[PDB]
Amino acid sequence: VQLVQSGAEMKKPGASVKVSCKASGYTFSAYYIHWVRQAPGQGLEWMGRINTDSGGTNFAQQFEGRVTMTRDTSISTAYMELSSLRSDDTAVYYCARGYDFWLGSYRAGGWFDPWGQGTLVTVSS
Amino acid sequence: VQLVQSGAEMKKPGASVKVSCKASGYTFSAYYIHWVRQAPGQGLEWMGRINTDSGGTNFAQQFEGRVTMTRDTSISTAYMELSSLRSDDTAVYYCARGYDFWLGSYRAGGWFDPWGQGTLVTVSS
Amino acid sequence: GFIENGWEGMIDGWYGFRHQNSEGTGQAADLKSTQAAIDQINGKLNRVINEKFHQIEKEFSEVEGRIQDLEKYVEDTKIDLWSYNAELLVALENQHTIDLTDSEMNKLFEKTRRQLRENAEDMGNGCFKIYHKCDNACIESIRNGTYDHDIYRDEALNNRFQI
Amino acid sequence: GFIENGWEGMIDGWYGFRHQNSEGTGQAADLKSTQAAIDQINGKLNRVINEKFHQIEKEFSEVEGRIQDLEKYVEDTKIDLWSYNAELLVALENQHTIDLTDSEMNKLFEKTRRQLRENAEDMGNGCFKIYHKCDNACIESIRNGTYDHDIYRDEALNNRFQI
Amino acid sequence: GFIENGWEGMIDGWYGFRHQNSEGTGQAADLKSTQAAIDQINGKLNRVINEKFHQIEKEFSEVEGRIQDLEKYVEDTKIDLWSYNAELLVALENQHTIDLTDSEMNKLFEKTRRQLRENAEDMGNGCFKIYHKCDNACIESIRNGTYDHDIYRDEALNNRFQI
Amino acid sequence: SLVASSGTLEFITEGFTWTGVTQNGGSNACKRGPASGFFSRLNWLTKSGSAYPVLNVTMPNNDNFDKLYVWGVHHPSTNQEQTSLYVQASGRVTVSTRRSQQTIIPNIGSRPWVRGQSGRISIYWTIVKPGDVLVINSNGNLIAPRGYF
Amino acid sequence: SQQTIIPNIGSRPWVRGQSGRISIYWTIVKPGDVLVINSNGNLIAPRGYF
Repeated sequence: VQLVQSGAEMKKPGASVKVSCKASGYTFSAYYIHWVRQAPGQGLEWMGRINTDSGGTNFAQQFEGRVTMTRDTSISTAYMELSSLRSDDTAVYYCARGYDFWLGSYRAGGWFDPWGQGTLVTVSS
Repeated sequence: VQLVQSGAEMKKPGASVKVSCKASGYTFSAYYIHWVRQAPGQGLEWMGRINTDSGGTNFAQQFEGRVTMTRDTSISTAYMELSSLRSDDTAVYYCARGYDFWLGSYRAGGWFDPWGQGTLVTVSS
Repeated sequence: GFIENGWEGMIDGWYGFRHQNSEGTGQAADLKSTQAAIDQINGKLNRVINEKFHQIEKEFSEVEGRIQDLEKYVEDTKIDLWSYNAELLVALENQHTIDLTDSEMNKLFEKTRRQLRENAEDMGNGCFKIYHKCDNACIESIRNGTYDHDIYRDEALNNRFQI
Repeated sequence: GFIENGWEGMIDGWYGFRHQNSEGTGQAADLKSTQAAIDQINGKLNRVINEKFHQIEKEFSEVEGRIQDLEKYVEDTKIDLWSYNAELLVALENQHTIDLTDSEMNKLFEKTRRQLRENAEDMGNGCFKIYHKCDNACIESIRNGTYDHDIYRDEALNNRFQI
Repeated sequence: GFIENGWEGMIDGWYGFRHQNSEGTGQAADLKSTQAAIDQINGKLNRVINEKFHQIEKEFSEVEGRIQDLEKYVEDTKIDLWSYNAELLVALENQHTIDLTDSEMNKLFEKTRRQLRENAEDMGNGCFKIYHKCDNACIESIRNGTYDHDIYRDEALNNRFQI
Repeated sequence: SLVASSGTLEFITEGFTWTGVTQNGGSNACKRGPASGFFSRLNWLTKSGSAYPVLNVTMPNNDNFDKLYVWGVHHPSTNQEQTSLYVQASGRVTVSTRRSQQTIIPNIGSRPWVRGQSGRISIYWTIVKPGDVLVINSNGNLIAPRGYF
Repeated sequence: SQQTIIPNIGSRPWVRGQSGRISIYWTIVKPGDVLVINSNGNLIAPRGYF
């Protein structure tokens, strides 16, 4: 069970970035994929999650209108598209599989495992 | 599962009539056999039932002393014998299998199925 | 096993329910268990149901000796081995059929018992005693799998324990 | 299962009861299940216990060649196949016998549990805790199947729940 | 079948537990049942996993007739019988493996149920509801077989029946 | 195997006519008491005088069961013995039915000394079905059958 | 391979007017092989091959 991502991107401000996350070792369409962002020197910041079966997505109420998440079940890869880039958007972007803790008929918490290697996106002129 | 009866009999008053009911398609000795009378232009009238295993019989307190019911498990046929025929005894005689509704350790209700085709018995001089 | 006999009034299924309440008695069949039974039976039947063109002579018109005896011996060996195989196969598969059917019945009983929770108590003959008013919709809910035990729990507990 | 060890003090049956009450302890056997298990075992034995008169030669004194190796091959193949069949048959039969005996024991336990109803509560080791005064006639009634639970229910529930 | 889905997150055993309480959720595996299943499966594997030196010729370059046809027939019979034997053996062993694994899961469920006694009630999804405060030491006690039910019985009965 | 599955050593003698030959031949290797005997169910034909005529005998199947004729061909040790018992230099035995035939040409040579004799007798069998017929034609070297099993 | 048959003279049973017999033999010639038939007498020759 592992998650492999793309490489670094030196995008310019006012552009768009797409980061890929390929799943190997498990059924891609059976678990959620979460995107976490870590600014250089600061802590992790949850961006959103995507359902790999029905295509549903749930963002945070800070990235609405700037992040669109898509999936590709044929090649088992989930994409994150981030628009209206800014200088503060430079960070390491992580893709993580979310495991829900199902206690029979109800779910209670969970964790993120595995995590991808992270892609460093830099925004500069 | 069917019950086939005898033919029409034009017996004279002050005599006896024997009506047969042959059972084909089910175990004859496992279900009660009931005899129902329908006069022309009137409703159905229960006459009695015969236990096909122990030979036990149970009539109504209106045919006592006039109806005898016998069984023949070898040929699977139930016989109803009615004596002292009178003018009011002209009717259509049916044989119906009684299905008791068993809810485990006790019985509660049931129905009559299947029925015979009926024999028209006429008493006239 | 605890069920005594079968019901000959049931012709629309293999397993089912019978009930009595204030509004009367009734019968209904469970499709999920009957369908599972027939699915297993057919899946087993399809595995039970060779192409040989030129073979040795199996019946002879003369008395020859060594070779003819060898051919007869080979044929008898093959026939006896395949007859044993057929007998063992049918015996084992009939056994497994009988146990799978009884297991389906037991599964249905256990699922109904688990649904009823503390609202009913088993009577030992394959029947439950519901300790509350259970009308036709109540029995329907028990049968289709949408029975809520918390809306009858207080009355069932009052009837069950305190007299 | 939950029943750990067999009782070597039982020489009058296969499955039985042990009890303790105010008047002491006791042992008894249940013949209905012992006879059922015995009947199944004898029936499975009767299916296990051919008349061939003239066959091929199986031991030779000269070295000849093609024919002799053919007959040796036929006989060796037959012996190997029948050895495999015997091994498989005895293994399957022994597994089934063990399973059926355990099933009979569990059946006796479940029948007793359904008999006791809310009057007794399972302790996990094959033993029941009857929550009322159960004299020797009481134990007898539980054993032969004539235990009326509605006449001990009040005291059993009083002792079971309220301390 | 009353347990719907498996757990891909428990990789330290075959059968285990999952719990929720005031101090959070957790997961632990059962060594005794996993070990029992593995030992049975390996014992079955070892029984499945002949020394022939000189046999008849099986490939022919000339057309001869009676003897060559007898040799071909004998070999074809042997291969067909052994192929059928292999298929039957693998089907039987796979069926037994699946049945025994399900039985082990049911055994663990029944053992936990008999541990809990009147202090818990099954929810029907293959997994329990406990009617008293049960910390991680409590779950540990249930898991390792040292769960004392009498010290929680009073509050469990109060919570179960009296609302 | 054939005789073992038959289950009966039942012999019925038939009236075979052998003209021009001496019958009931024997050898010192088969002493039946103090004399020189032979097999009971086989007949050793030998030249009579100084001529061994070509034998042509027939015996049909007027019964309703199979017969088994056991006959033989004598292989002499030397050519001198062959001419001293059989006139001809090279014998021949053919025994045929309406669907099968067996023709044996005898072999002359010194086999190992057994029981006083360096020659051999080769034993052959013929089976006659109902409605068939056995014809025995021999220019020499014939151990005739006395009947059938 | 070779097959050499010596004819043998004798009075066989009368069938269809004939007291003699014909013995039928067969030879299979593989690709690249040659068939040679040498007969001093008593030969029922083949007219071809099957």
